[PDB]
Amino acid sequence: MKVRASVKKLCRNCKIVKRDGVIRVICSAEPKHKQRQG
Amino acid sequence: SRVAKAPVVVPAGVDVKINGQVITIKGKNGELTRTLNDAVEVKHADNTLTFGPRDGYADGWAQAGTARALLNSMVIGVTEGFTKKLQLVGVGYRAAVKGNVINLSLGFSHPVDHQLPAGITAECPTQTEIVLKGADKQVIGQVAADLRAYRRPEPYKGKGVRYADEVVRTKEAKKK
Amino acid sequence: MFTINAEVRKEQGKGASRRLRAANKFPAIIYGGKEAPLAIELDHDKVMNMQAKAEFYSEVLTIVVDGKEIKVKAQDVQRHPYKPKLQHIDFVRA
Amino acid sequence: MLQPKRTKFRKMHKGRNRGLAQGTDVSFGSFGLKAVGRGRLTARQIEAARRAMTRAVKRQGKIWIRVFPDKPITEKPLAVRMGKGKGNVEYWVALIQPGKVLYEMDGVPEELAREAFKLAAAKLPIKTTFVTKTVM
Amino acid sequence: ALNLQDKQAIVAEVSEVAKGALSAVVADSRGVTVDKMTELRKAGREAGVYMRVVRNTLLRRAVEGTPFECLKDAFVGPTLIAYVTEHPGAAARLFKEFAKANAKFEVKAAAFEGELIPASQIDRLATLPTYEEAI
Amino acid sequence: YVKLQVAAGMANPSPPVGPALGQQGVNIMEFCKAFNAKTDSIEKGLPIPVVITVYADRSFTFVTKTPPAAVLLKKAAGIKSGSGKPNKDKVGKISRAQLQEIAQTKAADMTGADIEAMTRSIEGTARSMGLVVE
RNA sequence: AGCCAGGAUGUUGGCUUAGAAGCAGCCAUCAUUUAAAGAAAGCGUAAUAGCUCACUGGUCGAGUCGGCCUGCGCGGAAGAU
RNA sequence: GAUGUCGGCUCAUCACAUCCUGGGGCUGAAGUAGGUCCCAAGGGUAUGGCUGUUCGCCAUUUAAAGUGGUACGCGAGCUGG
Ligand SMILES: [Mg+2]
Ligand SMILES: [Mg+2]
Ligand SMILES: [Mg+2]
Ligand SMILES: [Mg+2]
Ligand SMILES: [Mg+2]
Ligand SMILES: [Mg+2]
Ligand SMILES: [Mg+2]
Ligand SMILES: [Mg+2]
Ligand SMILES: [Mg+2]
Ligand SMILES: [Zn+2]
Repeated sequence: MKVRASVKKLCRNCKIVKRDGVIRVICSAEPKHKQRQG
Repeated sequence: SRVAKAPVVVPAGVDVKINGQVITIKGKNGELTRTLNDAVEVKHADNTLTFGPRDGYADGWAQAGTARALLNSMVIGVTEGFTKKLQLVGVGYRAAVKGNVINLSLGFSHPVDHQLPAGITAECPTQTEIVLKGADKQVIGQVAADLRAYRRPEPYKGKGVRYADEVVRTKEAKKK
Repeated sequence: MFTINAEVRKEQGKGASRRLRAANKFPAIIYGGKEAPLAIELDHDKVMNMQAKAEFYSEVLTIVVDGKEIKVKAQDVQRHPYKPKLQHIDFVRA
Repeated sequence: MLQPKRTKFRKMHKGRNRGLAQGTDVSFGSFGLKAVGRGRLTARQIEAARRAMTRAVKRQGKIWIRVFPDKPITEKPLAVRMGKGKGNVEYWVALIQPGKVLYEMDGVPEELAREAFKLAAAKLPIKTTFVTKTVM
Repeated sequence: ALNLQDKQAIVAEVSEVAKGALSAVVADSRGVTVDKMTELRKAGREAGVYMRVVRNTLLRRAVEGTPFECLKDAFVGPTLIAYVTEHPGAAARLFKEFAKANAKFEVKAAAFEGELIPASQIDRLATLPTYEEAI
Repeated sequence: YVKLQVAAGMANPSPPVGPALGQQGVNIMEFCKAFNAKTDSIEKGLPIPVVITVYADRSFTFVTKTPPAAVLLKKAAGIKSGSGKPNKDKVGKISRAQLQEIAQTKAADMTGADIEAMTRSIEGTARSMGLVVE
């Protein structure tokens, strides 16, 4: 999981999702692309 | 919205009981009961089920959409039924059913025993295959996740409890 | 043919102009010829969309000031320092 | 790194940085990077931004730098008390008012100019906007 | 992205060749590789046939000008046209061997004499010989 | 099922065909002499392509194809090796009569309907190898 | 948007390399059968294979896409009795 | 018209920017062992050689030998290098 102030889509398979008031990047193709704003 | 506006066809021999926000859908395969959100207004009429937002409720269409999707798979439930298929991969990994309990050999010191809930039923066509059957799409999905949880597919050989339809990406170990 | 709708200005100066811009409008002037200059007010969004078309600065425009039609040409434009907005337009009578 | 070749005087009063900019239009290129905020750009910041946009366009096209760091900025070293003269000149800045076209570019497609300008914007202490040239 | 200027142009090309040709075959071309296609596009130009995959909305428009205004109900599912310009027949036989040899698709409906030919009675234009047989 | 290019009068060495076709399940001596018995008509010093179709019983059937487009453009222009940077460095020259000579042989493998269609397909193989039409 | 089908030929483009066959690099980037298919957006192979995208035909049946001027919010946000 | 200074002893108390132990994501994570990030302050967190030293270097331990605040905590509590 990457925790940073600036979360972005990294590839086409990346998806931005707001779970529990926290912007997140979920990705089907690369687990390295997993992000949490914080 | 597009989901909510789409009506759910209630077939022959399927009973729909609607006491306010409580819906009981009875068929050949079983009896499922659900409580809809107060923003959903469910109308019976003919051989269909129609969903729509309730006045003064902000997320009405989002709520009716969910209600629709649920009641559809409730009907498909008490009629056709749902099937989840799991397959055990790895030397020594075996499974067997003894009534309402799935016995599992998954590489631990102690053998795993999993108590199935009301409605979910399992059968083992092989020592390495588990087939689950039930009416509640949520419960069957839960049980299959819990059984997978014991030994999740490892990324280096694919060993562990996997879903039949599951694509298990593997990888090479560090070079040197 | 670009058609612009305008009102004559009831007020002049810093105060009145800033007030216009606050109301999604802007001042502009029509000068040239024997006729005395005419201080007018324009809808911001309308003239902003027009001026985006290159042809606006080359073509002969028609300004409808209380029924009367005025054939003009865009002389000079005062733009907002950093926003995509218009502050003032000079229209010369053609 | 930009800096005046000579100066009438070494040091300059702090002054103030009030008002709106002069040089608010793309005057040489097709595209520009315009200042939306107020502040000081240092010669090092200007260079960092210029390098970033130059890499971006793979040295194709032409770049103009509409700003010049001509204000000397003095600094008093550590463990030095107040007074005893004005500090020594350490670096050079260009005062920026909102509206200033900072850089200009031509000879490259809009999509690339927009990229190159996003990359340079990241190195600057003030908020910027992309601007295109206009007919009057 | 097909523009209307380009949609009208495709309607025009297939409207022109509609009048000119004699017999036409409307068929499915699903699950067949381009290797087998470039093969049926070779033996198609040889037999004096015009091969085209045309959008079914676009085809219902370039066939409204008749005599194929019974090929309407054949513009449901993927459609390829075999317009036989030089000598009637050729394709109605070229396709029948391609259908049996590849097992994929079924061949929809054929058109000749300005009359409807169903999926069962395509044996009429498949047994016909040459022009060029009467002598 | 593998695609290879073997010489007109040569098929046997270990570095090009050896462990390339022999790893699947094809006889190294049965194919090497049956291929050269049919490619005896094909001129000396011309790479000719051959496609292999193998079954579950280790058996094989091959259909010989016409020489490649980048292969026939080297003998017509008078070059052993092409250009390292095509359309930047010129290595030879081929006339409009030589272009139609490569296409009239390649007609069995070409997708084109007309002579002009097969000619333009060889025009592209020439530009992307450094050769200029003169 | 989803789902069904294709995503080809010359050709394994040329150079290089034990091999480079769209997929280490470097250079060019046309042409054909075309409904459409980059001399190929990424993963995979010792190199091939094999999987998918750009693009296009079918199904569906009414909306859908993302820039601009703006109001109010969200994350960015760790300290000692 | 006086708020005793460094270090040690004794005795502590808080923060968490966590040293160990606990949970957990990614890894260029096969295992063992690491790297990095998130959650977590409940408890635990060396003895010596040299030097007034705090520090530091060194020896040998340990699961670990945390980082800081408390008048750089603590002389109407001790010491006085
Ligand atoms: Mg949670
Ligand atoms: Mg005032
Ligand atoms: Mg006193
Ligand atoms: Mg913390
Ligand atoms: Mg780090
Ligand atoms: Mg503690
Ligand atoms: Mg240790
Ligand atoms: Mg103290
Ligand atoms: Mg005392
Ligand atoms: Zn991703």
